[PDB]
Amino acid sequence: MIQQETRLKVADNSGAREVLTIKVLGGSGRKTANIGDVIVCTVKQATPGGVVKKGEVVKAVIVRTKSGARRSDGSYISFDENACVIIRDDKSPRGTRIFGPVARELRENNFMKIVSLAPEVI
Amino acid sequence: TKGILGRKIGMTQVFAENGDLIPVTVIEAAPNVVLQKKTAENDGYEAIQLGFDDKREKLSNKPEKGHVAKAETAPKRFVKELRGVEMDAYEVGQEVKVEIFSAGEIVDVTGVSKGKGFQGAIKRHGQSRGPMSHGSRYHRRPGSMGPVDPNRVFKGKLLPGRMGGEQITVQNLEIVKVDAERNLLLIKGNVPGAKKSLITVKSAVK
Amino acid sequence: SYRKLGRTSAQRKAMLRDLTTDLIINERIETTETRAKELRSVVEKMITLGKRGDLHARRQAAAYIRNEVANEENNQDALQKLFSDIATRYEERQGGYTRIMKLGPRRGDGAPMAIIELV
Amino acid sequence: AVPFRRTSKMKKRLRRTHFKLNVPGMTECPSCGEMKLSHRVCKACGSYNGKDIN
Amino acid sequence: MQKLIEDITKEQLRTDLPAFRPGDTLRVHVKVVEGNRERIQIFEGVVIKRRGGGISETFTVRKISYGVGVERTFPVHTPKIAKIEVVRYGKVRRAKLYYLRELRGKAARIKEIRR
RNA sequence: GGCACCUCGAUGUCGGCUCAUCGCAUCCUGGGGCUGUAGUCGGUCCCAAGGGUUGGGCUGUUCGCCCAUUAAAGCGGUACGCGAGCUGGGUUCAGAACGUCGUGAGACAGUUCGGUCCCUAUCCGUCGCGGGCGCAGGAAAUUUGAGAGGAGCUGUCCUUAGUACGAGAGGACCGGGAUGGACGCACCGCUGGUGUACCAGUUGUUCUGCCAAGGGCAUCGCUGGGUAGCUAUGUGCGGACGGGAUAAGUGCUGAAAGCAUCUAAGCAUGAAGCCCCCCUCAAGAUGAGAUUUCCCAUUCCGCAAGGAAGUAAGAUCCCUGAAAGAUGAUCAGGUUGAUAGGUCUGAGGUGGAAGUGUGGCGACACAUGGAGCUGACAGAUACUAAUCGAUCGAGGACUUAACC
Repeated sequence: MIQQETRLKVADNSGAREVLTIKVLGGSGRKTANIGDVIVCTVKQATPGGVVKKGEVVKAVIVRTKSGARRSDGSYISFDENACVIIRDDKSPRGTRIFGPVARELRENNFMKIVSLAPEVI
Repeated sequence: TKGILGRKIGMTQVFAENGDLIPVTVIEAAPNVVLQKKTAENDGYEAIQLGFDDKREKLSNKPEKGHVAKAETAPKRFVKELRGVEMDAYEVGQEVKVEIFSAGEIVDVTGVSKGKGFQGAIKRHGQSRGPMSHGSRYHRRPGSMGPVDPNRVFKGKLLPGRMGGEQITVQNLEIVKVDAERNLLLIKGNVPGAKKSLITVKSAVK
Repeated sequence: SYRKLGRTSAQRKAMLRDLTTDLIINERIETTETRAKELRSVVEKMITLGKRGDLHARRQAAAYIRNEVANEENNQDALQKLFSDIATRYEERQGGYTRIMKLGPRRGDGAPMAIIELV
Repeated sequence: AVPFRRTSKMKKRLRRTHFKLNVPGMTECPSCGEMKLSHRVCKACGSYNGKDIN
Repeated sequence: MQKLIEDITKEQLRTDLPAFRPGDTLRVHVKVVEGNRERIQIFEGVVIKRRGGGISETFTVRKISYGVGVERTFPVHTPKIAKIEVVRYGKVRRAKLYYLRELRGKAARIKEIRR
């Protein structure tokens, strides 16, 4: 459960390091975000050389959280931290290379592009 | 329509030949017996009232014993009735067992709820409570009564009271497996009521 | 569940330990009803423990019951008196070593007394 | 938090109509002679269920 | 109740499982289907928990992946865990080994008991 | 704003929190008319109050402005709703200061820092829960439903179909399908949380004569877990299909008034709107309903008006309890019995007990041995307690039909 205002770690080469969820999208008032959904956010700290600077509102999807994610078989997927990747509105990531393991939920949410550039999918 | 009455023994999960995991509700139902066939021309409507499980002769009294002696069975502890059934389908004194249901059928379920007792408004109706700090002496109080001009509080301002014990119906449940050998039922989902209690199961009106 | 006896866990545990030691001391207790009801089960698991009667059993029962004098001329402490005499007496009855006799309540507060004896 | 009017006599009695306390339940003792509660040992004869208790 | 539960779930609980303690390390095969293309993703890791009973028995397993530790959970008796085998026998003390999430990198040693 | 009509032997004044409720002059969702409405979008107007109508930054602020979402971020009334419910930031005390005014004490709908918010609920009213009585005998169950409540909200994607329309751009109506947001209901198998008589490690001190092994206290001494029960952030489901009568609207036929004309006579269609369909309560519904089953119409007195005194069916007192519980109540039980506690077997949890022996100077590690322990959990077991008792509780008026 990623929540409004939660600070997130970034896992791509877009140059953002810490981002800040503006709030989540979907319904009018969505109190929660689990794995897979786009969240609009601002970037709190960033690399010097990067496509995104410090402090602009961007759109992103969380790709791994520490709270569990439930699959229909009975398994759960969970991690040690929270991470997201910046997506421009073409529904494909802004960075060209991402890091670390990524969940399978971004398959059935139509995200083959970031799924392919993922270094590893569990 | 069709339906049976049973006793809720428990609930667990069962795999269904595909990899997904399916929590299930376990209900044992000894074969019920129709005791009376309520008909329209005297009762004002048609129904069948049926009994579920037995009693000892100590707890059996003479009036209900005479009532049961028409169908010539053991005395029945648990008796309920259903409406909308096929009138000529059931002869009085016949059984209903568990096999009239088949796996995959949508099902209306109805049972008494778990009793909880005198709980406050916070538990009872789930409206939020006041601040826990910044000087608040309004920790868990049930909200203002109402306006001033009507000079009284309206009916139905929702106040602390007893919970539970009031029968509730869950709609469109799906029976995943029936075990006629042990007289067991196994419905996906979660079924209301405490353990070893009443539970009645109906074919869904939807 | 199990009763609270109007006190928290420390002096509650001390209370039950003290009463069961008293039970083994004089085989007959006068006390109130609810103390008797929660007394029965615990003294009878110590009775099962003494029936077991091995060294692990000795140390386990030592960890709960306390050391009073029970037969002073033989200097018999409560542990050894239990573990020798009462286990040998009641080894055969596989449960139910306790009886409750209810009485009229006290003058002071109307608290319902009960008679506890080991039999 | 104050009584706005005095409570009249019939109101007072009408409230107190339930504050009467019930009789206990007596039963004739196993040992002869006297009255005893149910499920209590005998105060006078000192007996219960026919058995004697000191 | 638990009698009737285990008789109703005996036919579904699995049997081919080597008995394992929750301080050991395993590899588990899952038969995940992606695009109707059935394939096996192996998962190497260390048990962190073993909880439940009957077929409510479940266990879970940790792995460090690309500098990120991952939890993987399963019910014990799913049909779609294809193959499981022990690679190495661990020596621990706790029943539930929860602190491994904090302990990251080498200092998560699991000793080989060789038993 | 004007007037001063109740209140100065006190009617607490802004805003916020908790809680709603009503109106419609409708913000969205529903149905339509006109369009300077091609289509995607709109503008206005009409019918429509069923439901919904977001989180932040700033200021005490309502109000505003801004950021980001949403279908939409409605307007108002209820002592500018709601202080014997809460808040005290500001105004509205006593201290102190600044600017200004005054010779001065002092003053400013000028500012700034600080500044005691009492009440054990009597009666209505509200939410639950009991006792009595009534329902022309006395009981155990099952019901009918007058009549009350609640839910009654919506998006996105796929297809129809890049199809109608459009030089083009762009892009449908209607109809199917999948999935979600928010609410509500229910419930612990799963994810977890709690879990203070469960288990394990551990410091200080003290105690059990000493070692070992334990006890007490130190927030449950601390720390890691954890059964039942309760629980959400966890799981399952709902708001579907329909019917009837309609609103705005669209009509068919047709005169008054040879035509015309949805109109007066007739016949239709037509909404998230009304009544049902869904869920719950419900015969105190004094109009006290209905069904089935059992008990029978005894003993006395004034003989009779009618009483009293034992009873039947069936209950109660009392006792063991919980799935119920503030107590009442409900439900499971009370010796032909599994109700509760033991005992035994388990699940599950903690996890390698003591005591031995080995290795080691040693702290320690090994085998004995998934050992030892186990609150609520589930099966058996008459071991202990539900014993002897007692109390209450029927005997039934006029007429029409009908037959002893």
